[PDB]
Amino acid sequence: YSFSLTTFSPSGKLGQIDYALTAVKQGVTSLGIKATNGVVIATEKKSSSPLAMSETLSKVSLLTPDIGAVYSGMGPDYRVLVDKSRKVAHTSYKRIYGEYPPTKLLVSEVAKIMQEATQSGGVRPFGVSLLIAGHDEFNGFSLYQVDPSGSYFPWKATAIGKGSVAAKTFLEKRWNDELELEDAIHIALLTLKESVEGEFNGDTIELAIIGDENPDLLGYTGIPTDKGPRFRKLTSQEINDRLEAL
Amino acid sequence: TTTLAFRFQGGIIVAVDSRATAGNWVASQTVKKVIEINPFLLGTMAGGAADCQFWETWLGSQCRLHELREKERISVAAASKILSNLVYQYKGAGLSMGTMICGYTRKEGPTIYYVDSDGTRLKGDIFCVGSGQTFAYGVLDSNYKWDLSVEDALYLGKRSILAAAHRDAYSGGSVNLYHVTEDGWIYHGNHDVGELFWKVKEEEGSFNNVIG
Amino acid sequence: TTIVGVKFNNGVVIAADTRSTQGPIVADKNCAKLHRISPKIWCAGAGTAADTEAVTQLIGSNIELHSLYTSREPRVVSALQMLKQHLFKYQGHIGAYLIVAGVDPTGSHLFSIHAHGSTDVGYYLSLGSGSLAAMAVLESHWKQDLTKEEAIKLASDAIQAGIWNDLGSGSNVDVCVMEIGKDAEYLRNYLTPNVREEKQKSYKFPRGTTAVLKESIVNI
Amino acid sequence: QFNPYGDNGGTILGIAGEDFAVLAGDTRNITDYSINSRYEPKVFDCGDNIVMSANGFAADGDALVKRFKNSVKWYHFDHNDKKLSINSAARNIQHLLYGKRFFPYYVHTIIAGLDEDGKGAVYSFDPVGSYEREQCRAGGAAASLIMPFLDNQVNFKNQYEPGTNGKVKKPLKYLSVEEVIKLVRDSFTSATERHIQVGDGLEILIVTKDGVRKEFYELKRD
Amino acid sequence: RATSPLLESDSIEKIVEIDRHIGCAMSGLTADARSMIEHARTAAVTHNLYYD
Amino acid sequence: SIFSPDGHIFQVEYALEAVKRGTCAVGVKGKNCVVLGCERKLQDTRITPSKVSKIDSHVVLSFSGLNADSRILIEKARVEAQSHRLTLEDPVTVEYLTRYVAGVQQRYTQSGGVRPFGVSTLIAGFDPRDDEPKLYQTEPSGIYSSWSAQTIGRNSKTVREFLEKNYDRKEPPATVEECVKLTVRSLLEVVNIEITVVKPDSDIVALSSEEINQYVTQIE
Amino acid sequence: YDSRTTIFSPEGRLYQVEYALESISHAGTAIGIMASDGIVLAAERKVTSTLLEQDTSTEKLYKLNDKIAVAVAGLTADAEILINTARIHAQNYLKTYNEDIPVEILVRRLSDIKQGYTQHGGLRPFGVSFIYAGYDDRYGYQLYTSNPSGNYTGWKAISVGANTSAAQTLLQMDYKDDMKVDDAIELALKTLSKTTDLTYDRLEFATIRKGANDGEVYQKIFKPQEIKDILVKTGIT
Amino acid sequence: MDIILGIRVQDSVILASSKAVTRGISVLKDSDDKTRQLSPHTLMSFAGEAGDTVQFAEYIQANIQLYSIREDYELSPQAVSSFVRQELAKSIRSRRPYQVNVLIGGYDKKKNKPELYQIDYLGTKVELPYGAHGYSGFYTFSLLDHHYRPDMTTEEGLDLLKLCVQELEKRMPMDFKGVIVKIVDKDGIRQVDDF
Amino acid sequence: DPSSINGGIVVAMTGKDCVAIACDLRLGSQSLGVSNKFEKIFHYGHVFLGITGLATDVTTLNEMFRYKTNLYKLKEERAIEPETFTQLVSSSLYERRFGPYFVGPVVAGINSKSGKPFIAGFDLIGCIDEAKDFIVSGTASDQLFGMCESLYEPNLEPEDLFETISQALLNAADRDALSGWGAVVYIIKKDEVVKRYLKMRQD
Ligand SMILES: CC(C)C[C@@H](C=O)NC(=O)[C@H](CC(C)C)NC(=O)[C@H](CC(C)C)NC(=O)OCc1ccccc1
Ligand SMILES: [Mg+2]
Ligand SMILES: [Mg+2]
Ligand SMILES: [Mg+2]
Ligand SMILES: [Mg+2]
Ligand SMILES: [Mg+2]
Ligand SMILES: [Mg+2]
Repeated sequence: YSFSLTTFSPSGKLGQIDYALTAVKQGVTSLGIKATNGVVIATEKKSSSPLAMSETLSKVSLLTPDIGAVYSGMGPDYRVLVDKSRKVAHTSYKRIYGEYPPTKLLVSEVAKIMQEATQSGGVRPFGVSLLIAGHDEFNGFSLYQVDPSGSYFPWKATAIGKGSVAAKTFLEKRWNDELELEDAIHIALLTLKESVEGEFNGDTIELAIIGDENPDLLGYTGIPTDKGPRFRKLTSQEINDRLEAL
Repeated sequence: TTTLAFRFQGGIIVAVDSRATAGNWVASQTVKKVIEINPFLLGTMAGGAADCQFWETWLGSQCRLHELREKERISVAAASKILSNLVYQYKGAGLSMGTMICGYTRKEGPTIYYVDSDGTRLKGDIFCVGSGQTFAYGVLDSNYKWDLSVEDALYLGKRSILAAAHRDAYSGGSVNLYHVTEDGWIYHGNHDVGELFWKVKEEEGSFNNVIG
Repeated sequence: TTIVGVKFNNGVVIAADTRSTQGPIVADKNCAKLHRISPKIWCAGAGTAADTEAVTQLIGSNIELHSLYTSREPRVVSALQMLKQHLFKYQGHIGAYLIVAGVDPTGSHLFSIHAHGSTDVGYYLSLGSGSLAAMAVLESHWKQDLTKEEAIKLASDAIQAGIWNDLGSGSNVDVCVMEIGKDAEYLRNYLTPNVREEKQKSYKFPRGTTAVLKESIVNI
Repeated sequence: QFNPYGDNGGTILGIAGEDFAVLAGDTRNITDYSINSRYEPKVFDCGDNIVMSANGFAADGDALVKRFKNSVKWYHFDHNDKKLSINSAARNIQHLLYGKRFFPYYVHTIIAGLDEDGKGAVYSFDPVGSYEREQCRAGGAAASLIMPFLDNQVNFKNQYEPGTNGKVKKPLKYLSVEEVIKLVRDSFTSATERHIQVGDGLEILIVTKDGVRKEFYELKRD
Repeated sequence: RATSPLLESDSIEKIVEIDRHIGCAMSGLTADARSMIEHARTAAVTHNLYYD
Repeated sequence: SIFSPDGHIFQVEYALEAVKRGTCAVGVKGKNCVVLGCERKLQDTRITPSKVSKIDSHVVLSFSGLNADSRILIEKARVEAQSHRLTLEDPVTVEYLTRYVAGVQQRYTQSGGVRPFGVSTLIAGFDPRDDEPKLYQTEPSGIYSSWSAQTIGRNSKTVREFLEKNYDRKEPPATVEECVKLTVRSLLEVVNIEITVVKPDSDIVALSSEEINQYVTQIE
Repeated sequence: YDSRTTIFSPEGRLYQVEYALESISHAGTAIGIMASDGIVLAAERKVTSTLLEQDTSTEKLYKLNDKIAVAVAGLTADAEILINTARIHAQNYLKTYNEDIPVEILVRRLSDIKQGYTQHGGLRPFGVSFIYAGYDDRYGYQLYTSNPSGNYTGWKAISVGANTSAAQTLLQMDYKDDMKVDDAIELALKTLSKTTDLTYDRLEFATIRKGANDGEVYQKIFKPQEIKDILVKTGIT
Repeated sequence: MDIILGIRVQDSVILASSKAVTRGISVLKDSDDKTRQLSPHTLMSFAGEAGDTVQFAEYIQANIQLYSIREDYELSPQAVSSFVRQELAKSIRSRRPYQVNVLIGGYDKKKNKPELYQIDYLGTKVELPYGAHGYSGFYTFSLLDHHYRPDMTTEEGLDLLKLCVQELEKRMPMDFKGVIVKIVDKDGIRQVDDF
Repeated sequence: DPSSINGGIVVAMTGKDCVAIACDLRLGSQSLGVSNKFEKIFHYGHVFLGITGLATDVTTLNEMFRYKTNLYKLKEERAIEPETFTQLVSSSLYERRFGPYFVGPVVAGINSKSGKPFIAGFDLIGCIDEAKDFIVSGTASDQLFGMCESLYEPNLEPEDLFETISQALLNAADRDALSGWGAVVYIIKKDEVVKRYLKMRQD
């Protein structure tokens, strides 16, 4: 097994990457929306048993204080990418510059990780696509999709997984370049409501924003130059609040 | 030890003593300090006995292998460079070798390389090497001449090792003589200093520092 | 350098002087010796300044990864084990000497750690060249069940002892207060008892005082 | 500070005859001023009419003899029991020694046997592999006492024919095994008298076409 | 067995010296003889270095 | 899997199939020279890699087959040429260099996870201090041989038949101009043409399209 | 058996290399045109949605250093790997010699990396073709391509990706041996216009030319609106 | 110890290097050439540890020639000197450092200028109008500080070296057995037999 | 020790919307002065780095940092800032903790975004001197400390900063056998950089 398991077929296509995408297309819908003053990323929390506690799992993950991610496809592949992504942000960036990487470069590192699984001997590609929302001082807010191939594209808004065709369509109609974060959150909810079969509340929806710095989440005072984290995940309560007055 | 090689009109003379020592102990007076690598190539040994015997014998192996591989005798330059490259790999380990690599090919002509365990490799017309080198030099240099007859050259080489054997505590035994030409080396015998010294003192009227 | 640690009824206080010295020279007269391992875990260092800073960053980074991985608040004992194991592995050659203080879900903690990898625990501690002067104050004025304001005063008095009596120490007092149930409170230059007096004159030169051979614009 | 080397004293003696060789050693083994053993053999039959002694640091000596005997075993395996000739044994022992050039066996090696013309052979080695074939050689503790004596008695050095005004050397002559043993015995009784590290016993190995034989003689035990 | 008149048959080398007392002839896929010849020569010369 | 039942090596025989698909290459020995000729848009060709490469000042290599495979051999040969100068204090003979290159090829047919070179080569030039032109050919198998004139690649069977009846060992082309012409002729049988002339003691010169066009037109 | 990447077919063909080339022929088209005083790189974007963030990306053209750029066709993630080794190679050369790397030397090294994957190791080749645009003081302006075979050639004009034969024909038609960098731009846009299966949001564009202020060489990665304004002035508006 | 001198004049660089090779109380040779040509317009002279000097210089030469062949282009003096410097900087912190100091004379055919580089074994590099390694700089630097002009012909450079060598034969304690002088210019490298 | 074989000094100072950095020109080998033109100050974009110590390491670090910053600019698509470069220098130095470069680097520059003047110093293994009035380094660092603490005052105009850092360098150098032999001074503002060569004693 010291040979690639992803290889080219006569049509020039790479089967294992395509089949990886198929797995992604089969996953629960998730989406991202970029506003002028923030970005939102969202997904549904299908609990595969009512005896399961879905709060103990997290589909939306903080990567850096200013960068978060969500996914469609194979959950465990995602979990593992999250661990790798957090580490590479420290090992190839923060330990050298004393700064967290800007979004596009962190997206780029995760892309490398995924590209590698499509070429190295003895391994299948990752079966996930990630949406990654971040902010950095010189580029502002951004939003990227990474695919099992390691390809990444920047979006103003997009959806992935099962209900993505209708969701991308809904988003095409409602999106304009003057949404404020609150609009983007509202639109994300309306969008997720189509994809959602079954229950739809603050407990089956996961939602996070990259927005303003939160000094109250820093954990300490005294360094005034120290920026709060821009990433915040919305509580169950906060999500229901918006849902009632939808 | 005293060893010398020089180029002159009739080719190369090679001359060595045969004493080996440990501290002030004369361990032997019969040591062979020239190696016959092939019929056109000689090596001389000064410094560590083992270091010299071992590595020059090994050099002989590398030379033969070259011949099997390239279907030609190796050049003097390349043979001396094999030895030089090898010792340099060991630089600092504590090897102790002062050697001369001497011979003929048509390309180079009669050729002498000095090679030591420092990595020093030198082409030259005259070298004396060993604890007695300065004594050899003083005699050899004084009477050296490019147009020495072959006989006069053989004698001057012999007389120079003899001078070193007499004065250097660590040289002695006998003199081994070689002549090298375009047809390769030819051996000119082993000359015990025990009888050589007196013979030369008489014939020559030299060594007046000594009671006869 | 003078660093101390002082536990109180509801947390721990850490403090340091602000002088760093190239030999008998002061390089930085207002340096920062109070480092953050994590939001509520802070450490002060003496010994080799690069080692103290580097090892701080290494563990801080790892503590952060650990915390993200385990979805738990970092624990002071974790910083302790990671640091001592790292320092021990290096057999003393990383000359870091640290007082590490903090609060976490299990309570409030105070530890010291030496270059070879040994660690101590107590209610009050000192390290660095000025630690004997500071410890003399601690040994004279510590009592169980300090309030926050009393532990600040005591730690601040201890740093002062080193500032005044230890040539290795000087300038200002910095404190960090880590109280249970609250954000860590970092007080930079809590005390500044060593301001330079006004000089007798300005040494501004008349323009053109300095001889120039040639001049040119550089393009960035 | 660990010193990996020791000195176990002892002295050895090889003389070549026309159709025989002899390798002798004393049987005493020492440490500083103590006697470890009055009888610990150090001259060994290694097969193929090859006898060997590695004298000095006895731990290195034993190791070297062991490695060599093994070398013979494999020579035989590789070459259908072909006799290892003595010159071939010598070159091989050179390599064993020089293999450890940077951490040498602290010993003086002598081997004796017959050459391919059936003539007695002695070879002498320095601790790192330098060797020559010789007619006689003493090694070890009392070598500096015994060697000049052999120079004089085995090779007639400094003897002239009387009435010739010191112009005619006493001509070289092959000694018989009888005359050689006499010299060996006298060398050792002499060494025993003047060297504190020599005594107890004298073991002589005698090699001929018919094989290796052994004689033993007591030496003074003080 | 020159495969063409343009081949300089002098460079067809299917017999080689291993040592002064040993030579050899090869037949087959002859490029494979490279290693064998090399190894043989080294075996012969190494045996002489070690055993005289 | 490796050998067919009649004893061929599969991958090696397949390597020969690669050479056949390659562009035609030919070399011919004159009395005091050796010419190399190769065949070939909208491409820049002053910067594009040529089909003939200097190995050292006096030796060249050309090839037919998998183009990209040939760079590894060219590079390996150039390095060895310097190693040889460095250690023997003399440049390679053409024959030596050919052994080296062919030996590399043979090796790639006997290592695991490694494909044989899909190139055959022409190696030509003059030994140091010698004016007998030298010409060798190597194959993916690692076989090599000396030739008065030789061709490799597509339609080499055609070109070879041409040289067998137009090259006379008794009278090799007596001038560089004849030698070039015969080379150009040999190519026009199956042919944009490259020509490189090698004369003794490092006279290596590639003919421009111009001087080549002066040749081809006259022939026609 | 054509799954295995470093073994010959019975026709002496290398299948994985050939299939990698098939994949590339389905990628977004990239053109490169060399003028007397500059070079032009153009890439038509494979992916199109209206929600794609067209500005702030450039994902088919890449600066390798101050003097050399590439245009990509194939797996963009494959490309990034090799782009990164190249930038490193160029920096090592600068560090060793204190000179900028000659374009061909950077090209040969990447071509060698590609070649390696075809001869040993059992890993699939990279699914990318590159058009290299660069300047050095030895050869002036240069254009090269490389493909998964590990081959590379120099060009006066060239294309890779989809519809390559259609593009090559047009370029063979309207290429003057000594044009001007502003015309080569026009030609490039026309040729991408005649093969598009064409707006600014679907284009990436770059140039390398003498700064005219002065004597120096400049790499411009055109912004989206710049692409607009150059799309109208050449009558594709 | 070894004399190694360099003077860069208007149209050329000139290298002068002592002929003696001395071990203990023996001058072994009086005709030793302490240079290797790295390329047709680049020359390197060398001083330092026995063995290291030739081993280093030839290694560089081999590498430079390799580049010449691979690129069919001659690297600039500036590029070569930087490769030499880097090799020495790697050396000094390697398991066994070359103890070699070098001078590099080259004619930049593109810039049409002579350049002279002094690089020691640590990897310290500097370009200079004149340079020296060893104890010789203790006499030559001040002498040339007095006598050297920037406008000088090759012949004047030669006179300048006659002055230096005359002084070193006067004041240096060791008999360095004269020098070999080599001129590097637009036409390449040549040795001045009549020195 | 290695840090005093070649000799030389660097000093940097902040002023009002400006920074300045200066160095001598000497390269010697112990008592022998060798080069009269060995500058010790480099720049990567708008960030300046001065380096004292062992000349070979001075040169090595420069090349290492040009390499690192070039890659940074390519990947980040913007030039490195003085704050970020400072951390980069630190960690690069610390990476060689147990076999260090024998150097005393100094960073000066103006952040392109805040417009804020920035300086820093380092010990040979990367410890950062965060100080923001002045930083000194080299074989005359004592002298420099003395000169700076004396002559310096905050918020000097560039024209005045030029006189101050000049006199600090010149007078420190003349009390040091291993420093001097010429000097260069950079006055750095947002839109302009001026380099000047000072006239000084040549003994
Ligand atoms: C070819 C040589 C025989 C030339 C001759 C003089 O140059 N050399 C010698 O005579 C040198 C002495 C010299 C290095 C001062 N002697 C030697 O090399 C002798 C070998 C003879 C005694 C058989 N070996 C030696 O001195 O001791 C080696 C040693 C190594 C490790 C531990 C204990 C002892
Ligand atoms: Mg035998
Ligand atoms: Mg006794
Ligand atoms: Mg007794
Ligand atoms: Mg200092
Ligand atoms: Mg001074
Ligand atoms: Mg002075």
